[PDB]
Amino acid sequence: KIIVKHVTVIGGGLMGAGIAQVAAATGHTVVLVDQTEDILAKSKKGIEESLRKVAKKKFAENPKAGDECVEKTLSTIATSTDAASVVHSTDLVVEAIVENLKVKNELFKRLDKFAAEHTIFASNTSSLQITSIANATTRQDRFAGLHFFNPVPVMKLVEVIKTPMTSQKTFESLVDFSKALGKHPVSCKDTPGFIVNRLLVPYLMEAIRLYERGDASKEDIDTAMKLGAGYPMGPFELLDYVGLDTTKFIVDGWHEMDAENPLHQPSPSLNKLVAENKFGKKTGEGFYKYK
Amino acid sequence: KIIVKHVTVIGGGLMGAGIAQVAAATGHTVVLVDQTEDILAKSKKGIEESLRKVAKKKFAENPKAGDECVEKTLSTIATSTDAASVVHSTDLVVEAIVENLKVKNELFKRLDKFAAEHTIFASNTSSLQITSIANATTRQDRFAGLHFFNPVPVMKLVEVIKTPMTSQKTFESLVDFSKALGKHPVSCKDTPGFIVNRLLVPYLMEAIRLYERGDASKEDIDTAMKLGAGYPMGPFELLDYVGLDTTKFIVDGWHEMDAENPLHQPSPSLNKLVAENKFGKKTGEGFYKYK
Repeated sequence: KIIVKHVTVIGGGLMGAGIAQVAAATGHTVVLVDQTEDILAKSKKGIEESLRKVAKKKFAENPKAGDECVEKTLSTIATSTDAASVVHSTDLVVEAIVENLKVKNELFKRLDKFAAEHTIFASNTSSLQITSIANATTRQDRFAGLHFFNPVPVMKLVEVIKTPMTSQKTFESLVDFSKALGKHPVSCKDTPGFIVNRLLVPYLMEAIRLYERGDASKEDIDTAMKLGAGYPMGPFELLDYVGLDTTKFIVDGWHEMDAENPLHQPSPSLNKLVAENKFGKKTGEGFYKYK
Repeated sequence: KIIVKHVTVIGGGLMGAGIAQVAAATGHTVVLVDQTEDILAKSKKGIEESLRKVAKKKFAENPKAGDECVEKTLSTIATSTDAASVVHSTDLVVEAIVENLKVKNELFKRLDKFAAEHTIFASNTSSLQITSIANATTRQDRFAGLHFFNPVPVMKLVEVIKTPMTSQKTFESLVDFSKALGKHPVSCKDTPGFIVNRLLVPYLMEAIRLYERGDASKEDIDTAMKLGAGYPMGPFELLDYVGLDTTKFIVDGWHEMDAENPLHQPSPSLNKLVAENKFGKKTGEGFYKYK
């Protein structure tokens, strides 16, 4: 077995920054990648703040212990603008960039040329088939899905997605990496939505439709699911939380691939809010208004 | 206004006994009705057992008061095998008997004739349209749905279902009664599944279909929804908890009412388990095995 030690995370966004943070907090050597030195300086800054925040809470009685912790983690996170320049010596590539098939494929097709033989490639995509991306390389046996959830440093789940090509060796290594990250890996075929989103998102849509249909208010629907089902957040609160634009995007993809399917039918209320640029807590307003 | 004080609960079952227990515990006068004295004696005994389990904890420092509290609450619950003789002057009738439109309609058609003028009629049905029972009487303005959740004495939620004929006065009276019960009422029209089941059940079926499709194991699916969505129980753990037969029965109802909708398509796996009488925890086995 080849133990994942060096990880190259591509994408300075919220997801990739958190993936890097957790990988580094658990002793992995990390290289975060994005287009500009400024974008990277900012991403790594978000990580620093997150770490100090977790520090002033873990070592709330010993600031020095906290500084050392933060420092030790932040030091094992390097940054580069061209991933091709570091994958020749990396054990794992975790991609978390724009949800565009062409862009992702161009990325992996090139990295395939630089990455060492044993290097494994994984995408954190929520809206594309892992296979579609794997076939942009001739390393499909070492390519798979590694799907995290926001906030990455907190959510313990990680879906390890195997395509009909991924090798058992690649899978196991990713299962071990997940555990090494302090996460709990689960397995799912390379089908749309995998497990979590496949069961969560359609439900959220139903909540929206029941509301649009006028059967009940958003407030009661949230109250109903929190008190009646024990959910941390009612569906509308959660929609605003995960992003209305993010939600609409995933569902549009499922709808495009299967229009006759009523479960992916667009929502006038969802589309309207996204068109009015009300993405939820991201913009201070979605179904509900925020401070 | 119409302040509910005397309540007639029809159905010695788990739910009915729970409604009776909570109404009595909150200072309402209660009459629990069922078919035989043996049934009643049993149901009332369960209530006492549940009431005592609670007291031993809350009144540990003063067992005297605890016993008094349990006794007071018990004496406030009466029993009868003749609903017609009880409803002559009761304020509210909460029906929680067998999920069968015929039986329910005979009971109400009968009670409508013996009940006082102001008396309100309500059903705790999960598998039937409230309107399909209210018409079995000529008191539709005082007929509505009052949907509770097991364990009734614990679950603070209650859905108040107002049909197109239901009075605003009846609705409000039911809303105040719910608060008087120490519950939190939410409103919803008389549509299948109301709020909670409408959004919960179909999701549970989707988890089953995902598993039957061979996409993931039950174990990973439950882990995914708990760690990934923060749910108290995984979908299969919850199916066993709420009863596989109970679930199947409701889905069959929705399926027959509209065999076109994909969400209500029968599950071969669900049907099999029900067939071989494996309804979940209330049987020691369903998707998982217990004790």
